[PDB]
Amino acid sequence: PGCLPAYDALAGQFIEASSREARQAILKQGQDGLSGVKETDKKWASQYLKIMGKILDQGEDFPASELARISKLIENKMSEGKKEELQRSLNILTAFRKKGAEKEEL
Repeated sequence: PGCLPAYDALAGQFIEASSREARQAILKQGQDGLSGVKETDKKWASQYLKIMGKILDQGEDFPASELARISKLIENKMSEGKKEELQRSLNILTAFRKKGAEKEEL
């Protein structure tokens, strides 16, 4: 459910973009193309656009700290449903940071 193909492409372009205004434009283009996304993946990508928006506002260490927080939540007395959602968030934020690593390599 997380780490969607479209999300990965948007995350890659998001990170590679230097200007914050350009990053906003990229998020807008994602929202524009969102309408062409399969509903099942559209509802997810919609949230993921908001997540990348939160990353932009809160800085590139936001998703890094959140990812660590997800790991901490996983290492706890969580339900099966909570664990699944945590793994979802893990894949989302890890995918972002993966594109960050690739961007740095480039």
